[PDB]
Parts: sequence; C-alpha cells; structure tokens
Amino acid sequence: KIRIKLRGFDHKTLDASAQKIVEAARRSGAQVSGPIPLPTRVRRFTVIRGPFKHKDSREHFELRTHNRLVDIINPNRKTIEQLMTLDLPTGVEIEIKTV
Amino acid sequence: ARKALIEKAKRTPKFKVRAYTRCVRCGRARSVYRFFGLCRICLRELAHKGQLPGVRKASW
Amino acid sequence: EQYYGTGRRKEAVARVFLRPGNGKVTVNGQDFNEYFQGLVRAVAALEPLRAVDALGRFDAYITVRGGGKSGQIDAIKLGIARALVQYNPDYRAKLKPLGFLTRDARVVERKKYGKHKARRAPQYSKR
Amino acid sequence: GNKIHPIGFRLGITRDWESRWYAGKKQYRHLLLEDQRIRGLLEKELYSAGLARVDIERAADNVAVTVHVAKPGVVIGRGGERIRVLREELAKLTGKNVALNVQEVQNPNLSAPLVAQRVAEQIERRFAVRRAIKQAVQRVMESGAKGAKVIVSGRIGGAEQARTEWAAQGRVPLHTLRANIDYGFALARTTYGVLGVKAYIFLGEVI
Amino acid sequence: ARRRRAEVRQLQPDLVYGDVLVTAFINKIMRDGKKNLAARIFYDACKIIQEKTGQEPLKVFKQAVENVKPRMEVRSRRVGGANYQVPMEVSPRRQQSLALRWLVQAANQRPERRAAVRIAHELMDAAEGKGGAVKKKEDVERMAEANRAYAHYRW
Amino acid sequence: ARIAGVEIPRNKRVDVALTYIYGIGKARAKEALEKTGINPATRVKDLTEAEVVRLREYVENTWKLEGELRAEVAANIKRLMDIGCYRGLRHRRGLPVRGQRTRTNARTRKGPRKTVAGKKKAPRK
Amino acid sequence: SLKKGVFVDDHLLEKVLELNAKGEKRLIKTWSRRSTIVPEMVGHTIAVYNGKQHVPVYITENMVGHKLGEFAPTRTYRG
RNA sequence: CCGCCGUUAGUUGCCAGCGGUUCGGCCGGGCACUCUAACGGGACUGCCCGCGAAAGCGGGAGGAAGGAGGGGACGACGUCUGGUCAGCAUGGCCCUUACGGCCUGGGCGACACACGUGCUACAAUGCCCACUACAAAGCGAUGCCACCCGGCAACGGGGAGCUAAUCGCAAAAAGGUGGGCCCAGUUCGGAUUGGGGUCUGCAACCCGACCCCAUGAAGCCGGAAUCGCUAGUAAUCGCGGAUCAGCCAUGC
Repeated sequence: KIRIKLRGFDHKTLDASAQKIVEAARRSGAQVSGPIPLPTRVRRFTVIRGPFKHKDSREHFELRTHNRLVDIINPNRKTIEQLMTLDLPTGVEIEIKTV
Repeated sequence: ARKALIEKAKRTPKFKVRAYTRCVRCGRARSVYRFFGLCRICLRELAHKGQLPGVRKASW
Repeated sequence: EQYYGTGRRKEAVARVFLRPGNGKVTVNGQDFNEYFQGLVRAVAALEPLRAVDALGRFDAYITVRGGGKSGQIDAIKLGIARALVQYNPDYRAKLKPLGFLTRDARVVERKKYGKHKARRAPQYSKR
Repeated sequence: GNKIHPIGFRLGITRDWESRWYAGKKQYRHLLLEDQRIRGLLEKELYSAGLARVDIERAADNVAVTVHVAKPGVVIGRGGERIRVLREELAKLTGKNVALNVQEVQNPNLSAPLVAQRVAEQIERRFAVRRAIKQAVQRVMESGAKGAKVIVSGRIGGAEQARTEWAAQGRVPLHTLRANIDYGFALARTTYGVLGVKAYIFLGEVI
Repeated sequence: ARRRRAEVRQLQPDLVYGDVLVTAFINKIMRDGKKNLAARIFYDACKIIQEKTGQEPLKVFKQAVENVKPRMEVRSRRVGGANYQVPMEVSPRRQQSLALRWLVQAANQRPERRAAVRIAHELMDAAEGKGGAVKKKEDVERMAEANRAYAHYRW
Repeated sequence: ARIAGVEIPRNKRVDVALTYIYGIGKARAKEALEKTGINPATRVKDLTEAEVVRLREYVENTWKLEGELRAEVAANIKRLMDIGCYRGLRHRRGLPVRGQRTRTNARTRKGPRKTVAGKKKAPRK
Repeated sequence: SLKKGVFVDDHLLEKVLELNAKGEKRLIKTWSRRSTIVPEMVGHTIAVYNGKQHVPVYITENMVGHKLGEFAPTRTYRG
C-alpha cells in the first residue's frame, strides 16, 4: 500500500539510499519489495565545438536520470517513524505514493 | 543591438507569437535549449567548466 | 522433461521451450510455416536439429520477439542449439566446431556523427 | 591545441560537480537560473581570498549553500559579520533556505584554480610573466605535487603580438582516467587587453 | 592494401542444397539487401530450370560456369606512364568470380519481362555455348590471344 | 469513344481509357464506373454502346472538360493580368507563380537556360 | 489564411464608415498591406505604403476577398 | 557502449508451472524464463601441435568470444601571422538630440547564367490497391491525446487515460498472401497551374504548411570527369527528437 518511487541523479549514491531503506525498512518492519530498478532517462543532447561555423565537430551530452522503487506491506510504527524522519537525500528527491 | 535584445525578451510585448528564447548567461537566442534556457554554447562552456549536474559526457 | 534455450542475435529475444513429440514448431502463437514463410532462413532455424536430425522427437514450443524478423529466426537457431546443450551436452563438443554456439556481434554500429549511414560520409566539394 | 577541459575529462568518476540535486523537467531551468545567479554573486562579492568550489546540493526548497574557500580568518570578518549580510543577500534573492558553508583547502599549491588565481594575480600586479609563473610552478612542485603546468595566454607583457607562454614542470599525464587532476582558469588582464592563465595540478594515481 | 593480402572469406553453402556458389551467385543477384526476393526468384528460376530441361540444374550450372571461365585476362602492365595492356594467367578464383558476375549482368542486359525469365533463358544459352556473358568471356580469351605481344610484360 | 471533345482512347481498361483524357483522371473515372454501373475491369473496346451513351450523358451533363477549362484558364488569367494580382503579375513576367527562387531553379515555368558569359566572381583562391 | 472569416483591419472599416456617409476626399493611406481588398472598398484610390511610397491602386471590383499587398511588390525590375 | 553466463531484485514481463478466464497474461499466484542497474566472473600466445636466432608466423582445442573481438570519449610538442568584438569578453578608434531606443511594411525569398551540397525519378528484382507481422530509441500536463461522432478526404466537434517499463504519440516500412499495369513520356515520373477547405497564429498577397478534382510538362538512366564505401559495413528501408504557434526540414 505504501509504495515509494525514487527520483535520483547519480547511480552510486542511489543504492546507498535504497540499501539504507531496504535495511531499516525490513529491520523495523516486514516484507519490502526489493530494489526494483527503473530504466534511466538518458536524455539526448548534441552541440558543436566553437562559437563558430565549422558545422561538424560536435560533442554529444545527455541527462542521466536514475529512478527506482521501494514497496512495503506492513504498518509498523517504527518504519513510518525513522524512515520518514531519519533521512539524508542530498541529490535524491523521492516520490511517496499510497497505492 | 545587444543591450535591448535582453529587454525585449524580458518585458514581453503583446501577442503570443512575439516571444523568443535567450541564453541569459551569454545573451543569445539561436541554438538555445529551452530546457536549460542556455545556448548550446553556454551549455558547453559551463559543461566543460564542470558545473552542470544531471548531465555528463554522453558516451552511448 | 523440458529443454530451454536462450536464443539471441542482435536484440532479438527467443525463449526456447522444447518437449517430446513430432514438432509443434509454434512461435509467438502461430505455426512455424506461418510466422516465417517465403524465406529460406526459416529452414535454417530447423538446421540445429537437422545436423542432429532427431528433429521430429521434439514438440518445439518456442516464443520469439524483439529485434527483427530474420534476426528473430537466427536467435531461435542459437536457442535450439542451447536447449539440447542442456540435456545431452555431448552435442556441445561436436556443435562447437560446427559453430552453433557463437552468438552474434554483427551489431548495429552507432549512427556516427557526420555521416549518412554508419560508414558513409558526405561528398567532396572543393573543385 | 584541442586540450579538452580536464574537468570535462574527469566527469566519469574522476571529478565531482559544483551542483548536485534533482530537477523534474520544466523546473530544471529555473533552478539553474537562480543557482547560477547565486553562484556568480558568491563568486564576485566574496572571491577576495581564494575559492574554487561553487558547490551546492538541494531539493525541496532546501539549499546546501556550500563553498570551498581559502583563507577563512579576516574573511569571516570581525565575529561572523562578513558572512552575515552576504548570506543575507543570498537569503534575499534566494528566498528559500540558505545554509552557508565556508571551507578551506589547506594548501595554496593545491587545487589548480587557486594557484591559477595567484598567477593571474602576478601579472595583474604587472609582473614578469616567465619568471613569476615558473616560480609558482616550482612552488607547486615544492609543497608536494605530482604535476605542475600553468600557462599564460594573451598579449604577453607587451608589444602587439600575442601568444601563450611556457611554464611546465614535473609530469603532467592527462590522458589517464585515474590521475585526479585539478584544473583552473585564471582570467588574467592588462590595460591593453586580455591574458589567459590555465592551471593544471596532477594529484595522484588510483585513489 | 599495402599491408596484408586481404582474402575472400566465407559466404554461405546453399541454405537448401549444400554448396557455396549457389548462394554466392544469390549474393550477386541481391537487389540491395534483398537476399529475400533475389534468392526467392533465383530458386523460382531453378525449379523452372529443372522443369524445362530436366538435366541436373547444377550440371547446367557447372556448364555455364566453366563455359564462362577466363583462364587468361588482359590487364595493364607497369612501365610508369605507359600501360602496356598485358594479359595474365588469371587465378581461377577471380576466373569463377568474374564468371558468375558476367552471367548475372548478361542475363540482366536482356529486355524481357521478369527476372527468372532472363535468368533461365540466358543461363540456357550460356550453358550451351552462345550466351552473351559467354560472348564477353570468349572476347576476353580472344584478347589474351590478341595480346601475343604482351607475352613477357606480365605483373 | 467520342464522348467529350473528340476523346478516343480505345482498346484498354475503361479507367485508363478515361486516364488519357482531359477533365478525367482516375478519380472521376472510378466514379464514372460508379455512377454508370459499368465494370472497371472489362475493356473499353467491348464496351456496350448504350453504356457509353449514358456515360457521355454523365460526363457532359455534369461537369465540363478540355474546352471550358483552358479557355477559362486564359480568362481568369486575363484576371491574372486584369491589374496584375501579383501572382498573376509574375505570370505576366513569363515566370513561375509563387515567389520561390529564380536565382537558380525555375526549370519549368521558364524555358531552358539562356547562356551568359559568366561574368567572374570573387577570389576564393 | 483565415477559416471562419476574412481578415480585415478595423482601420479600413472605421475610416470607411467616416468618409462614406459624408462623401469626403479620395486617397486611402493605410500603413498596412495585410488587410483584405474585400468588396467593401468599391474601386477607390488605395495609396498603401508600398515600402517607400504609398502605391495608389484603382481597385476594380473583381478584386473581391483577395488581399491588399497583392498589388505592389516594391521589387523594382523583374524579367 | 556492445556481445556469454553469474547475484539480488520483481505493478514491465510471466502458465515456464497450476486454478479460473467477458476465456485477452485478463483474474489468482510465482520469479527461475524477458527485462531493467548497480555488483562481478570472463581472453592472458595462457594451453596443444609445427615453425624463426628473437619478434612472431601458421595450424588444434577449449571456448559467447581469439591472437588489436566492433565502438565512442580521450586527440601530445608544434604549424598555419587560420577564423571569430554577429556567443562572450576585453583593447584601441569613431559615432552621442544619433553608427542610439521604439513602430510600420519591403527585404536577408529578386533573376538573363554559375558551381556545391541533396532528395525525387527516368520504371517489370519493377510498382499501384489489399490483407497480416517483427524493430529499437525517444518524446508527451493547459502537453500527449486512445475512442465515439462528423466530411467521400484534408481535418473538425466531442471526449477516457499519464508528471509514465503501467496511458498516449504509433501507424514502422522493407516484407508475405491476394488483386492490376502488359515497355506505354505509360496507371511510370510527379513538375507546373487553375477551382475549393483545414489548422496555426494579431496577421499566411508579396512570405506558412496541409487536403480534394483537373492539369499530369521535363525526363527512355547522365561525355571530360570526380565522390563514397572493408562486413550487418555498401546498398536498400523506416522511426523519433533538437529549434519549434505554425512551418520553408530533401537538412540534423
């Protein structure tokens, strides 16, 4: 019922948040639908070298939008408690949806 | 024409087809990604200078 | 009881499920000579069990999606080659010189920047 | 002379950003708008004494106002009053969540932008190009470095014609991933035009 | 190139019978990635070959193949700015490669209707010993002879 | 098949017969074989005579063909030069009707290229 | 152009209102070659700003809903 | 990045496995199969045979894979008095009731020739109508729009779903079954133009694109010559998006 999506920009710190969840989620609670990874937005981008007119000669760039998901089944007081209080999502903004 | 380009796009005239993009960190309109509000060139300068997050050297 | 093959060539996924019988060669929900006709790559999909012509003794229930038609067919081929590599790995060391194990790296090289196709550049002006 | 930005050649893992927070489509641009305007404001009315990192992490209106300064002493002022109203202007324009971070990177000969700034300062204080630059390089090698390369580009010390200038020492390997090299760009300047100082500090293999 | 000696590399040993040349000829029928339609039509042409005259389509094939096989061919000798157009005891590989190519394009130089028509018919004449591809071939052999002068300027 | 202005196509499929004909392309010919009840597949050489009669009773007693068309062309083109409603003014030029590019391409509404002695250019070296 | 309507400046309309019920001067100097030569301008002198001068066109009648600027290209010389 | 298998993971996937099923992976349920994304193993002339004084050459196997396995990024010292204050600076000069700030149309779309880049064709391996299938990626809140209604169509009115592996763009085409053209400037080829609407947007004549009927011209395959291309590459065939009110979109 308490299903929480995960918006994040960098993949390394991403698991560290999900693992932080995964542990304390089950630890204090119960069955937590394991770290289900969601296909990254790899936003397409191109741009040439100079300020100039050498048309060719380009450097493509992209957006690296990483998103994941955590899902629980039990209404533990403590789960809710620390795991919506004890947080540090510096470059991670999370979605919280009561399905 | 350079100081007023910035003011036309800012003050906003009348009709809806009287509006145009502007790289605010280089004051230009042509090839300016609306998603960043920056020119391909401004995007580029701050990208190489290493200050653009959620973006990277695309490798695919 | 069941023979699974991971049928893959150039992003064409083929789940190979083999059973005993005469050859229920169904793929994706249609008979073989129906999903793939008017094309010879069809028969070569059968080739794995034609170089070891047990062929018939296998209600060949395969599923195949993704990538491309012919490519699908070939993926299916390698899958078959891996489903019997399971039950009876004796076929593995004979089919290895035959080459029914080598996958496929004949892939889609990226649309390189500045060209009309993979390796196809614009024409020279100058003159 | 296509020396791709070392930072650009560090993006993979070998260097971190000066901003790291989330943005959901339509809002990204607005972030980078303010974000950068702050950044630059900080840059200007604060640069006074060494500072590279224009770092800021964020999310729901919260702002991790972060920065790696050099000297912190008189730059904090006479009790914390320099920081006070500056942070008040940040809080002003960015009426959201200022949380100042004033740091320090011990060594001047660390972090290429810093010595870069020193080098531009040499010539901005009308001083011998090759000399001051070579000696700053030797400072880099002295304090404890693995590479020292800083070049100055422009109307070199005088006379119309204008190129760059040699000041290399040690090893400067920069085709390598793990080399963790800092890159700075001092904006040198003269009454008669523009000079360009580029600094390269090689720090270490596989860290 | 100036490095190695390239090679030729494998083709495909007839996805129905069991021989390269069949499917290689198919390769040199190809209508732009159309091994599909081109092979299709080649085999249409094959079955109709067997139905018209019933003598082993690979006997008629081998026959056309050889009867269009240039043992010697006229190239261009190296004397700087003067190419003495000199023959050569050609390698049999190119002999047969050329061979099948000439067969194809000659059958194509026909103004008939559909493909298997031009194929079957020109392949009949080519087998027999009159075909247009065979006209070109006999021409080249004859050029090896008309270049009796160029007997010792080969590359 | 002298239906319209002496149009006689002949022994082909009726619709193609009508193809080689002013005022009628594939569309008006299909709808001919619709509003006449005749079959498109059968030949125009074996076409029954009262069928052709009611066909001409369709075509000529409905729209118009080659006569009125190019004539009304020349007329509404008198209007193209009545004052010179710029498009038609460009038609009075003996030049294309649009406003595209006459700097090169015009190889239709202006006859074959009228050779000039180059002129020369600007030192590109 | 338009779909449900015929694009016409209200300058035309408004100034037609004025000089029609009074019977005033000739000369119509609209600084716009956009509006339509609608039948609501009979056959009068139309000195519209060509881009240099005010090209005065004597409208016929068979002009109808066919645009103003249609009647002065400013493109000196042609072929 | 791409390929083998390996670990966890299970609103996409899933009978693979069982019940049900408006009998649709639709409801139950599962995670091994698809997949997804971090974490790994894996190829090192390391082993086998012959060869050279060595490098290394050829052949055997194992193997997803040989002997640089395909790629992208990375492109040194240095040259070119290369280019750019119409990206930005910043230097020097000149303009300052105007080389400056604004509005209005015309223009950067002109036309008697010229190369250069490109697409469409000049046709029967052809191509028009029809019937069915397989891509991968991307993109979508006053945005995406399925579907119903409406015009013969263009497209318009209505109106469900999604800040998304769950809704939508979307229909791939090439193909394959099945129908025609019967070598014809053709039913090829759509160029050119007349009669009519659509939507955009203050506004579409000169200056948008889109659709119907008719026109259906050039063109029956390109001399001197020059371009590209070493394997999913050439060729051929299709898709999205960057800027975008709209679109000049054969470009990228």
